[PDB]
Amino acid sequence: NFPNSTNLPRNPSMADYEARIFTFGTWIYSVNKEQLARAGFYALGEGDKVKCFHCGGGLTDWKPSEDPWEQHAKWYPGCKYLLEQKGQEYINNIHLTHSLEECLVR
Ligand SMILES: C[C@H]([NH3+])C(=O)Nc1cccc(N)n1
Ligand SMILES: [Zn+2]
Repeated sequence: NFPNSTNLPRNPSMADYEARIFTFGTWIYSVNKEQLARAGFYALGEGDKVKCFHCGGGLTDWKPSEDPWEQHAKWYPGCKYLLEQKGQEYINNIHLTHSLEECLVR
């Protein structure tokens, strides 16, 4: 499934922060649910799997140190919600950062 790069959300029923929050229920996982919901994510109810309401990009297997906005930018860099909320520049920073990580341990 291709990532949505238009300015229109793939899932408008999940456009509201409050709607996204409800999807998690009791959350046992390593990354905080309010932080996930703030970065556009809602829970699928499949382990720690979340999906962005806008781009539809899915993410599983979250580690405790990992930041929702950073992962959002890393895997779904065409997301227009990400662009609106964080700005190109934050986005490029993240990309430069992860590319330089994926070079200094090699
Ligand atoms: C959040 C985790 N570190 C991660 O990168 N997860 C990921 C990446 C790409 C696809 C899917 N499903 N999950
Ligand atoms: Zn997105």
